Amino acid sequence: MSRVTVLQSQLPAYNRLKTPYESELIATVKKLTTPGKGLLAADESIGSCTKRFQPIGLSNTEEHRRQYRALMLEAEGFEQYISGVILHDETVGQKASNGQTFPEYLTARGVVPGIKTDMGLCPLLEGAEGEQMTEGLDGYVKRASAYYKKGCRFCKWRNVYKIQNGTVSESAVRFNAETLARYAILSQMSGLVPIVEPEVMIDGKHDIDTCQRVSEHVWREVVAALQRHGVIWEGCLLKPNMVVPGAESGKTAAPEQVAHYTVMTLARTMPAMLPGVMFLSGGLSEVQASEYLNAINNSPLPRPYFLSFSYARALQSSALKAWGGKESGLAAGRRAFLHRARMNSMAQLGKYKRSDD
Amino acid sequence: MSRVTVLQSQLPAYNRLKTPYESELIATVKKLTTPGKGLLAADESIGSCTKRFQPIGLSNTEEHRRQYRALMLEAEGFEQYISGVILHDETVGQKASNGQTFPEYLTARGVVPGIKTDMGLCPLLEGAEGEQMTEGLDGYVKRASAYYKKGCRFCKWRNVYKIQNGTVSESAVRFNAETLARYAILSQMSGLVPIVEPEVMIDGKHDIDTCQRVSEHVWREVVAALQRHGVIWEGCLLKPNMVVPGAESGKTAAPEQVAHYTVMTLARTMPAMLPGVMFLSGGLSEVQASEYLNAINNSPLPRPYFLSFSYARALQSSALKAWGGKESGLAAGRRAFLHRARMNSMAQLGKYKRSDD
Amino acid sequence: MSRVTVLQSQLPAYNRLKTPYESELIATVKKLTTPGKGLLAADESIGSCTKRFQPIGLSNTEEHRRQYRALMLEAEGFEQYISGVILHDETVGQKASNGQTFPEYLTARGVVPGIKTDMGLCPLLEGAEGEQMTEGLDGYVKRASAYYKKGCRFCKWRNVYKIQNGTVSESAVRFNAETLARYAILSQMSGLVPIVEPEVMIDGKHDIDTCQRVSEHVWREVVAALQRHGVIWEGCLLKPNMVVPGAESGKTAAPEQVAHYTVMTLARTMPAMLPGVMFLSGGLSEVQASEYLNAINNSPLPRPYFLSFSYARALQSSALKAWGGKESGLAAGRRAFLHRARMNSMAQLGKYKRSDD
Amino acid sequence: MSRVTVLQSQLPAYNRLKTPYESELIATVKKLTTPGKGLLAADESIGSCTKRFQPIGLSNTEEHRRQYRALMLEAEGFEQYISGVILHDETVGQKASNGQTFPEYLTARGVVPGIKTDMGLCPLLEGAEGEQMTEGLDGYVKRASAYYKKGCRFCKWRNVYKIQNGTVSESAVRFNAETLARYAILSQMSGLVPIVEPEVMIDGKHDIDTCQRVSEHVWREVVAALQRHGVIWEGCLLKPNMVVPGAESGKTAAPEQVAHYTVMTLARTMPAMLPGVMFLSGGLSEVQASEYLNAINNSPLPRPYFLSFSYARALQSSALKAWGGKESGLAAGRRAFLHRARMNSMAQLGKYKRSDD
Repeated sequence: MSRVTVLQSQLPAYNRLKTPYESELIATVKKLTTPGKGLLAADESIGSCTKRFQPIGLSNTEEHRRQYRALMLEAEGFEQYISGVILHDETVGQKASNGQTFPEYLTARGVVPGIKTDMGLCPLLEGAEGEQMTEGLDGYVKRASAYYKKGCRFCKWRNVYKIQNGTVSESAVRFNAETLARYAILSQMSGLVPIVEPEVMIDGKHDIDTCQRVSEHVWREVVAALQRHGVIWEGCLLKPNMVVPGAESGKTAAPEQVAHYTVMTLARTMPAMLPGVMFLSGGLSEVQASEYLNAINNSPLPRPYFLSFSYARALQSSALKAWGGKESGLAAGRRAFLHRARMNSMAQLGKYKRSDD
Repeated sequence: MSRVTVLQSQLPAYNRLKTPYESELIATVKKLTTPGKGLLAADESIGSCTKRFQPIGLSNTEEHRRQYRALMLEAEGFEQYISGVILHDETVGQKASNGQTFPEYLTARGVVPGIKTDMGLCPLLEGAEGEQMTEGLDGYVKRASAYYKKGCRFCKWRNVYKIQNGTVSESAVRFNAETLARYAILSQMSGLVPIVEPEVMIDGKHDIDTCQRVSEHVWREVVAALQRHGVIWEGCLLKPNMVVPGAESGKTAAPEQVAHYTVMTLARTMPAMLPGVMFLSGGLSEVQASEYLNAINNSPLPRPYFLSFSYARALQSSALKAWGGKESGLAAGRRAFLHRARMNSMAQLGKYKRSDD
Repeated sequence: MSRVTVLQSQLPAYNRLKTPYESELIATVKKLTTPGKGLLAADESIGSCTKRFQPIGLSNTEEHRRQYRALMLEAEGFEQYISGVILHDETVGQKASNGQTFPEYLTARGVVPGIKTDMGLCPLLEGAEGEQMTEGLDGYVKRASAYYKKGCRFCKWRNVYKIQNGTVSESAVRFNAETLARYAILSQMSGLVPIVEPEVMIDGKHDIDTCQRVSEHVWREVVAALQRHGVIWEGCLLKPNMVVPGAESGKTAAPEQVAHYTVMTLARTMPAMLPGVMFLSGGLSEVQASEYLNAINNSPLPRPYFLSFSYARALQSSALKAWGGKESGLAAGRRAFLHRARMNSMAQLGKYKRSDD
Repeated sequence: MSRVTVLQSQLPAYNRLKTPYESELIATVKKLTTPGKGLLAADESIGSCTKRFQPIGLSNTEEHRRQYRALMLEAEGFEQYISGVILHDETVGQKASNGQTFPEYLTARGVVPGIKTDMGLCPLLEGAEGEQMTEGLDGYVKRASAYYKKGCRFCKWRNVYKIQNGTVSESAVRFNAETLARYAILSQMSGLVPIVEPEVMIDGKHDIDTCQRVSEHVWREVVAALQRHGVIWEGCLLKPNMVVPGAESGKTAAPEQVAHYTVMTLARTMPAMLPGVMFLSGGLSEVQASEYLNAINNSPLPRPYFLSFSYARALQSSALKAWGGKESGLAAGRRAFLHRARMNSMAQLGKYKRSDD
């Protein structure tokens, strides 16, 4: 019958995000998916450093926090293995030894500066007890734009899912998926490549199968929400958990099993265009983190995306102990740091050898 | 096959919100749905008062803002027609002439104190140009809880939808519905009866039919999201636009047409349990606002919910002019205010007579 | 940016079903919602009559099936209490004693002829064991159009939901909702008022609360799918189960409890425009059926729709026994039939008195 | 709070289809994804042969239909290039020259026998004029099981989408996606590998960009529905249209552009586990079909799935003309058939040379 002239942008089929940063976002994703490189996640909260530093009797202060980060960021040669670093908000404004801001410093070393833009976990208040949402969308663009102006080119936002009794509430599944998808859009509009982090927590007694089933359900909805919001696929990354048995389940999965379940889960849910998957390491030992990624990278299952790491403790633990919080500890700390980074770089290439650890 | 023991709260069918404030929320809804009463919407932004006050040469200051509100809130006898007032955040902390906070003052007069808890409109960044989302969910509970502690018992949050070319994007429809539904839950968990405001804007050249079609589509999704979030139906209110021709469409609908289209649209979308519908008046003249509500209240269509008003300018315009911003103007301003309030009180009872205006 | 001219029918907001039968469907709904009247459900399968007739030693034959129906349909004066009858496909083509087809006969008596258009239950093959879908959408219009040509003006389609362990699968919830919603559209396009039957089965040991929770979840999705398909609300009816304790739960709910839970559940889910709710009686005794509907009709909860009955066994049981399958039994059978029909007619008016049974 | 024991099958995360045919379906997919092989689509309706045969003055009869098919199916050596054939229902029951049923015959030649199980296109009756749904789910399993018993191991079902004014209705997008997803499940439960065909039609004046945008939107929803129904990803295939300019748009896309847009669209929507994509050729010339697939197979974009053909006219046109419907024409017809099949086999390997045509 009747015809009406509308904006094409009002049509469901024409909803892909329109951002003038498109091409630079893709260029950043190419940098972030450089073979044999991965990301250093150095976005730990101020708060967390208190516990972190106790073992090394380092007081949790702003300057000592800068020194902890500089331990890794000014470790000469890390660039060979790290393509970008997810910075904490505080660190963005900190200076390296030469006076440059960390973002300036990294960039000049060819490393992309990134920033954790989420505002933390809060009770979901829907769903099951212990479920949590993530805050930070309010005023997002203003924040992201100032980060961009400071040299950041990518960001990270984490939502969690807690397996309890073998399942998670649909409330969580949907709502957290929606939060991730909106964050990805606002990031892209702000000139930041969004790394979308839907972490199914390792916590619990559940088995690998449960972890598999829950991850596939959770991630499929994250994808469904990202398609609903029209994300630029070519310009985003995923940082999921690997599929492993629960922390207290009593069992440890062999590398090949982990690879099998992980790669399978991803392929079942992620669109083939997804450029890269940078795994989180939570709850894994420094060495498993590397062994697991290596096996992932030897999997015969479909995996068109770059598979690599985005690790925190798995790159830092040994380093911090050797460093011990002292200037005199830099060298040793840095050797441990570089070692881990190399092991993971090999792991990304599927050439890791446990003999090297 | 296999059986597993779960939390009932992990089951889709058991998702209704669980809040210890349930009974008080229902009690507040009973107060808010008192026959022949409606709400005064006094939640105008600070900013807005600048333009508001220009005509009366009243400087936009904090004290003059308090005086503008006190013009209405301390008008003796308004309680006969107003069951609650939606306060602006600033006003919540302001004192009436007797030293009591406005919330204290209203309560003692038997009027429920309410608060606009949204954080304003922002570009949607999905969908069509000119579409907007609403911010404020971050830190919502902390804010709502402090309002509750100050005597507030209900809140208001407004999302808008802009008809362009006869339609609105699905992006808007879904996302704004989701925002409204989450806000309603958090409100309820915070002990505030949420008034859910999905305003299809009057702006444009569209006709009554288009307004009808868009409102029904928009509101149906708001309902769908509220069911998804498990709202306590018995404890919320709607504040929709009436279904009328567009502001610039060149046509004016008669009261009965407006009633027909409005009541029809609601009944088609709103669950019968919805306790009350407090209409917004945007773009209507003070007198149409009353005439339209009266006709609504004479409609032969189904309408189990209480149908009343939540007006701002439609209750205030005459008052402000008569008041003129001067102490000496109180009396006159208050008579105009009381008049409007009475006309709308009659309109809620379906006994309004234009002869009285 | 770019503008494009489209069919308005391609716009999400303009999706309400467009049928030239609109006005006649509404006229049929007005007939079907006549105060103090309800529907006789006489759509039992051929198969079922075998068991049905065993007690009365009546052989299950086509002619005896015609006689069973004629027992009720030619009972003079039933029209005072029955506004329409849901016929079985076979009966549509059967003749009353005067040579007229049943549809012709009913119409001339002012009773609307209806037809069960579903094709029966089948394993869902998704979801949990024992869940079932409903077939019959293929070739639907051709069938419905021939029924319309034969004098039918309304139809019935039943989907079931089986509570097991306190829940039903989302697979069932969605899929059956989709089936109901599509059937309603095709019916309307075919000039038949669709009665949408989402029966949460009485079967099991579950309690009234579980029945409540499951019904609300199931029905909310039926509504969500009907809105998605653009149904003409003004032109459809619901035939739900009442909310009662499970058949084997060991408990019997009092009439007022049943009314409370039932009316509440409906109001929470059904749009206020829904014209009528004609309850199914499955598993209730002839007398509870009447007592329950009466209480429903005295409920103080919101219920803008006409609340009445669509009963089968609850109108027939006594009748069939008195009839005993013999011509000589007509009189007695008809008195029992008329009695039940009157009791339910009173029940619709909320004036049923158990003293009368 | 409370715990309840349920069937794991009642949990959203445990919804993957459970079929005893799982392993054989995967084995069939391995056969169907043999390097350098593709499918011959010989599922043309009886009706269609009338027009098909006019040019060759062959009467449309059952026997001449058998002869048309036998032209290709008994062409010695086609097996080198064809891994399976999608048969028409009639052909399933036809015999090759040696007395074996076609399915028997193909199997013995190592070619998988398949069957088109959809029941045809019908007006959608929702959405925009000219939109169509696909029938055939009713009694699906009974039909599919008898096909399986006759030697079929895979099936095909086609739904279409018509670009009009640059878009398609959400009604179509959702409903057709739902139909495809349900068909895939029932197929799998019936021991048939389902080839899911969501054809965005070439028809119209739209450009390549529009085709891109619509295909991505349409296919993303097909994926979303398949995940909702729990399909066995490892056991299904896609048969989409390539992304090209509209038939009447006046423009012809070069092979590399087609490859770029096509592979991009798929990767953006299809899960990496999807085993294979067998393109439809509708509206392409025999030679473009081959050139386009070849370029597809040289694309540098991500494409973990096997990319090949499922062609009808693109494999048959030359053959039918040379055959001319005469026994004496077999030889020539078969050489043309074999030629095309070889060209496409090369195209699958990305080694097609136009010089060979």
